[PDB]
This record gives sequence, structure tokens and C-alpha cells, in this order.
Amino acid sequence: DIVAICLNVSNTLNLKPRTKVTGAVIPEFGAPAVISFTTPATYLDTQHIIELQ
Amino acid sequence: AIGIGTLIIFIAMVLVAAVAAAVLINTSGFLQQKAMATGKESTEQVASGLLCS
Amino acid sequence: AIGIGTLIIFIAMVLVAAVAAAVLINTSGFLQQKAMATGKESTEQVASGLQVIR
Amino acid sequence: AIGIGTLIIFIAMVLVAAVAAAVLINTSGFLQQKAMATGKESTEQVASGLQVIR
Amino acid sequence: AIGIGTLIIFIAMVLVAAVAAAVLINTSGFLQQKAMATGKESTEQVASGLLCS
Repeated sequence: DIVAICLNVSNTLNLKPRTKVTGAVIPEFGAPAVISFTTPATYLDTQHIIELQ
Repeated sequence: AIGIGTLIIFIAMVLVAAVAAAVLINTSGFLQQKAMATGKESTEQVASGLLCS
Repeated sequence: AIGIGTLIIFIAMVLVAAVAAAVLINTSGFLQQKAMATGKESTEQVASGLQVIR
Repeated sequence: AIGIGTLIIFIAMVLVAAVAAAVLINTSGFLQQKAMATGKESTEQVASGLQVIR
Repeated sequence: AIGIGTLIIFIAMVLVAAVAAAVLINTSGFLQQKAMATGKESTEQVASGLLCS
């Protein structure tokens, strides 16, 4: 299976450029998935969807 | 009499292997982050630049 | 007498250690073929091709 | 009394565990030399050679 | 009864892993020397020379 966890971060975390984001999805049992990315140096208006990790 | 003890130490064997596994799993996680980061960063460095006209 | 149980549990201990060993022997077999094939195939791929003369 | 046997079988259990440990200590010794030599030798092989000047 | 033996063989496991580690550590040391030496020597060879005037 593949499934997408959807999070709206607009007011909660302030993801401007050059910003490190760290985290995990932790299940009831078993090993966590590790989220780890740094947002790009430049965001362009021609490319509103970005691949982060 | 003998039977009783066998069971008890078996429990310990399980837990100790579990604890060791945790180290290996976790550590692999910790490295995954930095491994990727290093490659991406290094590529962007060698590829990018500006040229005087 | 204590001896009786000591014997019986030994029988078990042996058997379990056998089963545990088995899975590694079996798995090593499975991996052997898969590995060998992957190497061969990959080699032939790189090594081969055609060229347009004229 | 049950105690008597419990003592005697403990003596055995210790001794067996000793013998089992021994073989690993011994084998580790045997492997040590064989490994170290194999590395050294292989290194010297790659590192060395002659060149024809003229 | 069972407990006693578990402890004893544990000791052996430790020592055997230790002995094996020693090999790896030592060997790495032995190679470190020659690795460096080879590089330095080879560079000095290719770079140096004399020229008839």
C-alpha cells in the first residue's frame, strides 16, 4: 500500500527558504519513519509544487 | 525444578536481542538522513556557478 | 530426582538450536542463487551492444 | 533430600559451560593469526613491483 | 541451576567479539601507513624531473 499523510502547516510552522524540518511518524509498534529535509534556497513562481525529500 | 528456570532466562535472551536490534535499526535511521543530505548538497555545489560575459 | 528434568530439557535445547541453525542454512541457499544471477546478468548488459557502420 | 542432587548437577552444568566457552576462545586464537597474515601478505603483493627503464 | 551457566558463556561471547575487533582495528592501522606512503611517493615521482637547456 501507499498513502499520503496530509498536514497543513501554514500558521503552525514558518517554512521560509533555507529552513530545516525534522520529525517522525511513530506507529503503535515498530520503527518510526524519519522526516528530514531542508527547504530549497529559492522558490520560483513558475513551480508551485516542490519535491522536498 | 529445572524447567522453571529455563523459561525465565529465555525471556531475558529475547529482551537483550530486542535491545540490540533497536540500536542497529535506530542507527541506520540516523545515518539515512546525513547520507542523502551530503550527496544532494555536493552535487548542487559542483554543478552550479555564474559566468562573466 | 533433579537429574530427570535436566536430561529432558537438554533434548529440547538441542532441538531448538537445530531449528535456529536450519533457517540460516536455508536462507543462505536462497540468497546464493539470487546474488550470482544478479552479477552475471548485470555484467552481460554493460558488456554488449551494436554499432551502425553505415 | 532433594538438595543433594541439585548441588551435584550444578557442578556438571558449570563444567560443561566452561568446555563450551573454551572452544570459542581457542578458535578465536586460530583465526587471529590466519586473518592477520592474509591481510599483510595481500597488501605487500599489490604494493610491489619492478619497472623496465631502458 | 540454568542461571549459572548463562553467565559463564556470556563472558566468552564478550571476549571472542573483543578478539575479533582487535584484528580489524590493528589491520586498519597496518594499512594506514602503506596507503599514505604510496600516494605521496607516486606523486613526487610524476611531478619531479630535470630538463636540458
